[PDB]
Amino acid sequence: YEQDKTYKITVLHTNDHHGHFWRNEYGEYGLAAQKTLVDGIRKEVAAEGGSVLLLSGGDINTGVPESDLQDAEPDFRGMNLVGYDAMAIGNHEFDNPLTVLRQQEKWAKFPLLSANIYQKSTGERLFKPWALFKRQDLKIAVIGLTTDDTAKIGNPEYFTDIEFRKPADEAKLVIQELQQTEKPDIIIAATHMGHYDNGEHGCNAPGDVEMARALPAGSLAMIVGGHSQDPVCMAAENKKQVDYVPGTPCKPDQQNGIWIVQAHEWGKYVGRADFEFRNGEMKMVNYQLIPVNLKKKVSERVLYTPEIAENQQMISLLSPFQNKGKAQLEVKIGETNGRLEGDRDKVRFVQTNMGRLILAAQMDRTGADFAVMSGGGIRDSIEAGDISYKNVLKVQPFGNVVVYADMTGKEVIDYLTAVAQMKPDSGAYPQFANVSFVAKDGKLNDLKIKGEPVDPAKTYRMATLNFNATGGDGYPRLDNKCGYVNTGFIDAEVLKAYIQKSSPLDVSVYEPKGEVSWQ
Ligand code: NI
Repeated sequence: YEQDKTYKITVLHTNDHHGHFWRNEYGEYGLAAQKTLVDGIRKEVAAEGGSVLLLSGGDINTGVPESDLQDAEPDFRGMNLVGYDAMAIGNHEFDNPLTVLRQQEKWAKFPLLSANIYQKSTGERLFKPWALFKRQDLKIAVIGLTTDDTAKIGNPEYFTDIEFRKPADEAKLVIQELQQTEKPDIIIAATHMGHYDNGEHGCNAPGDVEMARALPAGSLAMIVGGHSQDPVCMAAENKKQVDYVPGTPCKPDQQNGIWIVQAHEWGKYVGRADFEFRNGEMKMVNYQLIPVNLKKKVSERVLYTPEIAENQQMISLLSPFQNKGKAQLEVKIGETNGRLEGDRDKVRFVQTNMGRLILAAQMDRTGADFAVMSGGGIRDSIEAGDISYKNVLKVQPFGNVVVYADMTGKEVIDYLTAVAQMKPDSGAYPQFANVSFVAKDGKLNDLKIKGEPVDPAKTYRMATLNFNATGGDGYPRLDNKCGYVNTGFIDAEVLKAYIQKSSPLDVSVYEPKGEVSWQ
């Protein structure tokens, strides 16, 4: 690269887009606003003779019905118009068969990268490990890495002849081969692994911090991350800000001479790392997270930072997808031969069939042995007859995320005991599935899971919602348990997909028969 010259690289990034091609109902984010933002940063940087690179940390799939229903086609096409250069493959890129992921690679005009995803039968990579970019006469390599938790999480589906090797180990190999064969001026890793304070990954697969620490110092300029779904803005050494506020300064993490960034989720921000490159080394000049029309409830909603207009061309591209998405919510996904009871004065007093249907859906998605939610979370009934996604969204309107915890029998006893204290005639009244007992005097008698007494030596998987897992309605906190996993699947999508594949539903199968009682 021509010697003793300082060059200017700006790296933009997003991650964990999760189907948010369209603005939300308050005019926040969406790719049309993202397009305007990125186009302006491009024009600015090009007027200063610098270079731009736009990377995604992945998880483009899964999270919004109008996207999910169309296999994220709008999202990938919109990304083409924004002009992404590359993305790392996320675990949610495996929510669909490989057919669909291969199809997303066709739609995408940028490479979907992952070095550590291998075909079992051949020992060969399924995807490109990296991509090379020429910015001016700089040679820049972007490697992709995917969390090796991908196939371990929930009830895994589409991993036929595939495996996920340790990304940290793959990174070593891949960096070494690149330096040897290409001598990139800059290597960046787009990853889908997660940021954990001080590398405290708990029972999750090690993520970016740990990888950064294990690599030779400064051997990557930066890691552009995702999966954990945080704004990586450090309040203190090895401690991210809690409740990071849009439009305030964001200090990215630096670990063993490698900058680690993450732009939260859903296109909420476009992150901007301005670097200067001289003599093979990279210096970070500035870092920020630019909100994409984020708003705070103050009752109305107000911008944090200047309004970014929606690119007209992105609106014309995406609208037909939006509109086709909405229409498809009206279509029959299934049928039931009986009324599923979701009325407030039932679901907050007794176990109902809708409770069991939802919880069945959540167990099925997670591989759980049992499940709980609060009655205040079932928000409508579905009448006998045909069922649409629009019906499911009335029943599950708050967009809670399905999660699970692996717990000892003893932790099961204590959790259920505590939950059993919640009283009828409140939203905190619990719906259970695969649980039986008679509560007497704050104590559970004959406690069983799936017909069997709870063995404190065994591990049980429980499904519920993030809302309850984080202490909603005074439920015991699970989000700090080693073994807690937020799956990222939305309650309503999980209920709809279960209804669709299970239909026609025979509701009798969801009828409680006195498994739980209080005296
Ligand atoms: Ni992920």
